[PDB]
Amino acid sequence: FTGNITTSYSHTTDNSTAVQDSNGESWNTGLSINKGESAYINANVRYYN
Amino acid sequence: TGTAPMYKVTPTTNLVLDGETLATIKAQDNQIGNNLSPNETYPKKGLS
Repeated sequence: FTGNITTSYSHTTDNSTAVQDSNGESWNTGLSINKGESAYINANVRYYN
Repeated sequence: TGTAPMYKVTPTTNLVLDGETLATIKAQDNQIGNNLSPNETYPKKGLS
């Protein structure tokens, strides 16, 4: 009939370093319109007599 | 190219591009020629 009791203690010290490099590109397109004055009209006309 | 001079020359011009008239412009103060003798030009021969 065997038995055993164990007690343990541990201490850990850690140091770390890190370097990150990032590059990115972006492309946007946009379109806006006014609902009051949306377009202009030109009329080609001739007079008669 | 006529026989008489013209004073205060105010031409009207149509600007046409591919069958469409872009604008019809009448000469204003900056574009009015004071004198235009027959067989002559405004601006004169030696000018731009």
